[PDB]
Amino acid sequence: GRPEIWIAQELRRIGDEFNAYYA
Amino acid sequence: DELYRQSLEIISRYLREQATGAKDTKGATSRKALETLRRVGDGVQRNHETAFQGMLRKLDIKNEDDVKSLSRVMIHVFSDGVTNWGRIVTLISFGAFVAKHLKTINQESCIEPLAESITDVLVRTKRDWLVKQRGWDGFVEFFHV
Ligand code: NA
Ligand SMILES: [Zn+2]
Ligand SMILES: [Zn+2]
Ligand SMILES: [Zn+2]
Repeated sequence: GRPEIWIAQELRRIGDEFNAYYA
Repeated sequence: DELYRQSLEIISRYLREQATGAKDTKGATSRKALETLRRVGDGVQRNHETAFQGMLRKLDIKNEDDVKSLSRVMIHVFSDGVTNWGRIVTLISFGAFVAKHLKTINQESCIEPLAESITDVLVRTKRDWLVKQRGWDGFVEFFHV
């Protein structure tokens, strides 16, 4: 990071949201 | 290594068709995996356009070969110890978003280094997780509607 930490946080947020949506 | 080969094919085809805007011609699971990826990969990019633009800006990718920071990002994503298909598809979809932007700056860019970078994190770091669920069948079934 800090840019790389922020990108990762964002991708994880969307990914878990998208997982939750289909799970 | 059929799993790696299959995974690279699916991911490359998606990234390439996203970047060029045209589909490729010429297994059954790979076809269905690609159809699923089109549907759900396009879906994740929706509502998240602003976030993807923001991430792309911060990534600051200099050229088609500049994949080290993206690889580091993807390893970091999984570093909480959690693995699921929503994260994986989001990583691939962001890869597509990046491949698109590479084509805009240089039309003859190979999307292949990016696709290899993603396939590598996926297959090498989640090998046994993928094998256990018959690979892409896990993906197909998870996103089955
Ligand atoms: Na190159
Ligand atoms: Zn955010
Ligand atoms: Zn193993
Ligand atoms: Zn199945």
